[PDB]
Amino acid sequence: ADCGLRPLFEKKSLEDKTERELLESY
Amino acid sequence: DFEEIPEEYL
Amino acid sequence: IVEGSDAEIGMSPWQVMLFRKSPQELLCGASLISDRWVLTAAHCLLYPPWDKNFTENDLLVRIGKHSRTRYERNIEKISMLEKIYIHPRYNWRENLDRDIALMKLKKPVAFSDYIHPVCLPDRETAASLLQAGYKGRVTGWGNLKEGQPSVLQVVNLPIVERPVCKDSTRIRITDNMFCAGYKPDEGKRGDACEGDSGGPFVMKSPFNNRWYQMGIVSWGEGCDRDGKYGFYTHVFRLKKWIQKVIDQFG
Ligand SMILES: CN[C@H](Cc1ccccc1)C(=O)N1CCC[C@H]1C(=O)NC[C@H]1CC[C@H](N)CC1
Repeated sequence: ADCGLRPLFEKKSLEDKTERELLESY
Repeated sequence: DFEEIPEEYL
Repeated sequence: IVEGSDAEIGMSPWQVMLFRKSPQELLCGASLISDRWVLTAAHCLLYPPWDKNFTENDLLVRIGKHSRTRYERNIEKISMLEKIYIHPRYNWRENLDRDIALMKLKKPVAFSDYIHPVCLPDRETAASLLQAGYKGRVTGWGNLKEGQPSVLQVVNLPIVERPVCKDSTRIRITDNMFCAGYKPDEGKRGDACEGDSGGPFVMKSPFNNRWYQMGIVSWGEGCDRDGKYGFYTHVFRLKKWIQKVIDQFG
C-alpha cells in the first residue's frame, strides 16, 4: 500500500541529494 | 565500540 | 561501503541492522518489507565453512538507525525474532545461489519518519529496471576499506552486463544473481564491503516514484577491486518463495 514512499522525502516532495543520478541513468 | 543497549531487549 | 558518503536522515527507512547479542556486534544489513518481516542474505545466518549457524535467540533486529554504534533512544526500535526462514535450496556449498532469508519479527514495528518498508518488485518493475547501465543504491554500516563509519553509508552503482559479470570470476553465476559496479575504466568507483552483507540494493521507479528492492548484497571478491564486481541476490526471481513463506506463515 504505502511501500517505497519515504516520510521525509516522497511524502513531502523533497528529493535526497543523489537520487537524480539514479533517475538520470534510467 | 557499540553502546550498551537497554537490558530489556536482551 | 567503500567510496560512498554519509546517508541523510530518513533516506533509507527500510535499512535494518542485524545485531548479535553476545558479543554485541553488527552482523549484517537487512531490509524491512512489512511491519513484521525482514529480508536479508542467508549467508548472514548460515554458512558452515566458517561454522556460522545463528538461530532466533542469537540476534536482534535494530530498525530506524542512523549511527552505527549508538543506541538511538526514541528513534530506533529493537526487535526479537520469532522465526527465521532460509530458502530450502540455498547453495552454501558452491556459489551462494539463492542467498536469501526472511525473518519474522516477534511483534509489528510501528512505522515513523525513520522506519518504513521498501517495496518488492513485480515482473514489470523488474523488467523495466534491471537493465545494464541503470543505477541502484546500496547502503550499510560495513567496512569502509577492504575503518568502520560512524553513520550509515550509501553508494550508487550501475548494473553490469551478465557476460562481463561472468568473465570477472571463476565462480559459477546463476540467473538468481546479478552483478553491479563500475568498470575499471569508468573513473567512478564504489562497492559494498564486509558487514554490508544482507543489505538492500534498491532502485526508484520513474513510473510511480517508489523504491523497490531489486537485490541483496551477497558476495564478491574483495571490496572495490578493479575488474571485480559485487554480486547480488536477484530478489524478483525468488519472489514466489517469499510470497509462499509470508502467506504460509504470517
Ligand atoms: C569473500 N569472497 C567470497 C566468495 C564466494 C562466493 C560464493 C561462494 C563462496 C565464496 C564471498 O563473497 N563469500 C564467502 C561466503 C560469504 C560471502 C561473503 O563474504 N559475502 C560478503 C561480501 C560483502 C561485500 C564484499 N565486496 C564482498 C563480500
